[PDB]
Amino acid sequence: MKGDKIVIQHLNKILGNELIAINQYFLHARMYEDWGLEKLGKHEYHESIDEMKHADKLIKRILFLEGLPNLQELGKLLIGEHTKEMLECDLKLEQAGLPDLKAAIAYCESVGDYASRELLEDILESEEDHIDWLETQLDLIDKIGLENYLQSQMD
Amino acid sequence: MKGDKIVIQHLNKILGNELIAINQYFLHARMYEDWGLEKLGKHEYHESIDEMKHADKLIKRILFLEGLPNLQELGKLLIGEHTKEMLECDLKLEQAGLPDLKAAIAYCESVGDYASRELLEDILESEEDHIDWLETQLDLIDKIGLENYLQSQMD
Amino acid sequence: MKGDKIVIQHLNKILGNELIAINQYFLHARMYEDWGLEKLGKHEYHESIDEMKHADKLIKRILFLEGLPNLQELGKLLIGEHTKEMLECDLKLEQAGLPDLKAAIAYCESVGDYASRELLEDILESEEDHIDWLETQLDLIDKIGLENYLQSQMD
Amino acid sequence: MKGDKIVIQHLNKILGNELIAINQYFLHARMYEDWGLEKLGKHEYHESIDEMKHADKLIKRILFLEGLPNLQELGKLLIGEHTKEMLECDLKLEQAGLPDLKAAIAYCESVGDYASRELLEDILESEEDHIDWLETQLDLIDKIGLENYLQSQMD
Amino acid sequence: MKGDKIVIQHLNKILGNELIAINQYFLHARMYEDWGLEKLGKHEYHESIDEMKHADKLIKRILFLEGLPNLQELGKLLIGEHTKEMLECDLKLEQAGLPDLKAAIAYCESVGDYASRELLEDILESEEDHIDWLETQLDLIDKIGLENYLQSQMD
Amino acid sequence: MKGDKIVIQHLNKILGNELIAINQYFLHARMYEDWGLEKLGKHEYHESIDEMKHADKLIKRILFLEGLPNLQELGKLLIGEHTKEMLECDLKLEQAGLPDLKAAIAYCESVGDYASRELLEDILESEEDHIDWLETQLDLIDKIGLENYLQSQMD
Amino acid sequence: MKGDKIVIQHLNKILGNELIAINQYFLHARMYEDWGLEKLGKHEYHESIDEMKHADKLIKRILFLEGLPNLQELGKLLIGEHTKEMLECDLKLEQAGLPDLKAAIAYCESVGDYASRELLEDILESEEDHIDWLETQLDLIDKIGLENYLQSQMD
Ligand code: HEM
Ligand code: HEM
Ligand code: HEM
Ligand SMILES: [Ba+2]
Ligand SMILES: [Ba+2]
Ligand SMILES: [Fe+2]
Ligand SMILES: [Fe+2]
Ligand SMILES: [Fe+2]
Ligand SMILES: [Fe+2]
Ligand SMILES: [Fe+2]
Ligand SMILES: [Fe+2]
Ligand SMILES: [Fe+2]
Ligand SMILES: [Fe+2]
Ligand SMILES: [Fe+2]
Ligand SMILES: [Fe+2]
Ligand SMILES: [Fe+2]
Ligand SMILES: [Fe+2]
Ligand SMILES: [Fe+2]
Ligand SMILES: [Fe+2]
Ligand SMILES: [Mg+2]
Ligand SMILES: [Mg+2]
Ligand SMILES: [Mg+2]
Ligand SMILES: [Mg+2]
Ligand SMILES: [Mg+2]
Ligand SMILES: [Mg+2]
Ligand SMILES: [Mg+2]
Ligand SMILES: [Mg+2]
Repeated sequence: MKGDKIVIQHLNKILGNELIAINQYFLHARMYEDWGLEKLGKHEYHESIDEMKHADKLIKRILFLEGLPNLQELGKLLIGEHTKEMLECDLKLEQAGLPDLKAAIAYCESVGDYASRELLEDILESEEDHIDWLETQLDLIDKIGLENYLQSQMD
Repeated sequence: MKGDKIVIQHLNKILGNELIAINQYFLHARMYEDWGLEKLGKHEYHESIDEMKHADKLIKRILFLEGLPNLQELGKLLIGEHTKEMLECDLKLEQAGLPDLKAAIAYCESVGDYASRELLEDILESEEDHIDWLETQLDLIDKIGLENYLQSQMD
Repeated sequence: MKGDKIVIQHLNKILGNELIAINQYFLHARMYEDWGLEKLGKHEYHESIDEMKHADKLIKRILFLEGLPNLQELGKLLIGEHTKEMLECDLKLEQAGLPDLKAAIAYCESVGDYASRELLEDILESEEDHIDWLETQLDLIDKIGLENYLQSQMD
Repeated sequence: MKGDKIVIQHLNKILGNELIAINQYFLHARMYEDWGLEKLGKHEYHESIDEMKHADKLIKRILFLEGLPNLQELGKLLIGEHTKEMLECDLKLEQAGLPDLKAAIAYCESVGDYASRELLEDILESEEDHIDWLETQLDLIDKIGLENYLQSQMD
Repeated sequence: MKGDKIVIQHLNKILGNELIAINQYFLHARMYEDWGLEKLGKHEYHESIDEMKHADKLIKRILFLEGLPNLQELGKLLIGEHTKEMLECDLKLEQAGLPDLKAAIAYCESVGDYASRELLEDILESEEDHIDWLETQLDLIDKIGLENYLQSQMD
Repeated sequence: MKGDKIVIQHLNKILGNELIAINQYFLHARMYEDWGLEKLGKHEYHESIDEMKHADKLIKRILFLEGLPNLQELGKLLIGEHTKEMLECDLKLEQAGLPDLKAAIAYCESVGDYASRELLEDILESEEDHIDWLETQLDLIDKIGLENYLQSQMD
Repeated sequence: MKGDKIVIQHLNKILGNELIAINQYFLHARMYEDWGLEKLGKHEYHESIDEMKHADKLIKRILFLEGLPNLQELGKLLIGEHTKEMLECDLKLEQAGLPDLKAAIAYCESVGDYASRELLEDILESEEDHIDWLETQLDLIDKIGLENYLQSQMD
């Protein structure tokens, strides 16, 4: 079914943001794994597998709405050379992306593409959870110390 | 443990080839799914998960050899439009990659990084498998007819 | 137990044909499988295994009758190039051996070697079995057409 | 996938050797069985099935590399008259082919067919395995005597 | 089976390094146990068992090649007095053995002893895992501090 | 807890003897195995493991008594060339270590180190069972003949 | 059965020491528990129970030897006020009773009361494991710090 062009452009933009997350979180996940921070590694890993599920959902919707997914563009990954920075970089990434989600939800309501809106609402919820988890880690580092925080991420 | 700089470069080159296959195969997978070719989609989908595992393997090896993974470059993507073309694009891509796998296996051999060579031999063996399956599909199309072939990919 | 010289001669002769069937059917089975025709592959494979059990039986009986098995000579194999032909070559081999069995069974009767006859008797039943399936495949090709037939042999 | 011509020639040579093993070990196994040496017949029988597995693997690789199997030619066949000689002939056959596998591995390596090398790599480790058991049986005969060795092979 | 003379030497060179590893890790393991560092002790132990298995594989190989294993010469152990030093001695030990392994592997290639090579590749692959773990432990000590690292090493 | 200087000395003396048994018995075990004497190989193997467990106990006792385990010094191994000689070598080794054990037990008694004495008593009993087993095998050889004894040690 | 007057005396002496351990360890155990150091409280508790079982054995041996168990006299308990002091108090207590046990074992030996000696040996071993545990905790405190040690003793 021919969907709304602008909706598809919005959907293709969010898709591109998830691609960034996918790659970034997977790299950080292995960087933790490689450092002995197994706990952190697993969480970063699962976050990665979720962005993959998110991208997948958008891909399917874009295809249904008869448009062509953009799996070609890859944005600026924000890596990070150590835990505190990697946490920040990930939070940063999750935030620069919230505005897009909300704008597109707003646009979907205006044109009456409610089904695409529901899809975006769900993705939005997951993003607010990951941000909650990130702010939490960062705060924890402040309360117990980096050495303590890292010690507790080993197993 | 710092590894050979040229080995790490070869590793990163191959990582890039794989990243492309991941994206390409996942899009082709969801496209077949969107068209009703359930069988074809499922297979393409699994090929996608494998390329992802191969990527994860190279990343982990690179990280151990103390180099930086490049999950930032994303080369061209041979998209399909229709089935026969998608099979051809996929095969063509697994083939443009072989020369690279073999160049690196030989290089690793000359520098005595046997563990890296083994990693590459497994990935190699797995690729000659995909090419095998792919060729078979193209030959089947010409033996039974595209219409019959598509009919067989539905359930 | 010393066996009738001519009987062992017949026994060694049929054993020869069986060794040809083995190799020929095994080659067609991998050819079918290489082409993605799994259905033909399995059946050919099994009939190959069957021929192997026939040969084993001939070898044991010959050895008991105190003669030397001839597993050295290998007759000309009839390797087909395409399904329709491969099916016909297998039928020809099966019918060029029927003469032989019947002649050998008749011989055992006239010389009192009833045990050997019972052994050939059962190989004979099994051989007309392969022929029945083979003829049926060729007729099936004529009714539904080669393309549909091959489509049926894929999974 | 068009494979290397010389590689295909090597594969066909290794195949002709195995086809001989298969037949030789099968006749010795049935001979042992016939003589009442169960334990010995059972082992030859498995080696027999093992050579069959190697040939199957060589065949599959050849068809994939788009070459033409060579079942048709059956090389010489060393048949022993008694246990001691049957053990030696079997040992001579393995050791006569070992060089063939080593030359093939070197060739595959030189032309970049690492998959074929690994495939042969495994058949080589298995052929050295058969040899060790053969050497041992001969050595066991010298330490305990022929009559004792045979009595131990009855069950 | 007569093995290459120089290959046997290489195998014994390596067997000699493993014997050293066996003794050093076992002692270190029981020292950690004796201090209440159960986690570290348990891990040192398994690495000690691994080296024992490697030694076993080497011995078996040497015997098959008809050489005489050398369990008489035992080189200089590197005993530590405290955790950090012990970690460093294991690391040093492991790093002094890699060049030997790689040299042996390259020689087996040149003489065509591929089975021995495959054996040495596996051991090599395992030695790198241990080295990775060791390095990681040392980095963990700096990131979180010795007091924390050791506390995490208690049962 | 600080131990007696002389006690620790005796313990190391006995540990030095047990390290010789470990290597000798393990090598003899793999030699029987290579020769096809599974029964015998299996028994040597366990006696080898047994000595490993003994050494482990000595190691622990020593660290607890605050002494330094000596794994560095390795005495001369008595390796055989044929079964009868290999049995006499193990036996001779066991007999040489018998007086050292009783001397240590005696000393431990004279200084009130009953726990160390207890440990030593249990090891002494184990060593005495091994000696019985070795003496028995040598008698069996005399009663039934080397040929028969060796035939019995196969499966 | 009438026992030796002096043996019964030694037994009561050791029973007198064990009754002190019982009370001290039980009190220390409940003090750790009240402070929230479950791990530590649990260990003290079992050592307390252990001493109770020891006293029980001494009681029985004594009645059998026809002597009167002395439960009336209770020596001075060494109660601590903080963990480090509590560990040093238990340790000091164990060290004070070590010479009494060896003295008794010695006497039992000199009069042929081997059964009493046997019992005393087993208790001596248990007391020696406790001493090892206490020495270990004190070393751990030195290596990781009181803060960390105490954090580890919570859950
Ligand atoms: C184009 C972007 C991608 C998409 C749409 C995608 C999608 C998926 C999906 C749908 C799954 C299965 C999830 C499940 O079973 O719940 C998956 C798994 C996985 N992906 Fe990706 N992925 C992408 C990129 C990547 C990349 C770049 C890597 C590696 C660097 C990667 C590594 C993995 C791994 C390791 C798994 C787990 C496989 C397993 O179950 O063993 N993916 N992905
Ligand atoms: C000299 C002629 C041969 C004889 C007498 C023979 C005999 C046998 C027998 C008795 C079995 C076991 C069947 C069962 O119990 O299911 C067997 C299995 C088999 N044979 Fe042969 N065979 C011969 C030649 C070959 C050849 C030329 C090939 C081709 C590579 C081959 C491939 C196989 C395979 C793949 C199996 C299956 C083994 C398994 O079940 O794991 N054979 N053969
Ligand atoms: C240097 C002194 C050694 C000590 C203290 C020692 C100690 C041990 C211990 C405690 C075990 C575990 C036993 C059990 O599970 O009950 C073991 C297993 C073993 N050891 Fe040793 N060992 C020593 C030397 C050796 C040597 C020189 C070899 C020869 C290659 C060897 C080969 C083995 C093998 C093959 C196992 C069995 C591993 C398994 O399959 O679990 N050990 N050793
Ligand atoms: Ba802490
Ligand atoms: Ba149809
Ligand atoms: Fe997302
Ligand atoms: Fe997210
Ligand atoms: Fe791949
Ligand atoms: Fe692939
Ligand atoms: Fe047949
Ligand atoms: Fe047939
Ligand atoms: Fe083979
Ligand atoms: Fe073989
Ligand atoms: Fe090792
Ligand atoms: Fe190692
Ligand atoms: Fe021992
Ligand atoms: Fe012993
Ligand atoms: Fe007690
Ligand atoms: Fe106690
Ligand atoms: Mg549609
Ligand atoms: Mg690292
Ligand atoms: Mg007979
Ligand atoms: Mg093909
Ligand atoms: Mg041998
Ligand atoms: Mg030092
Ligand atoms: Mg201590
Ligand atoms: Mg009474």
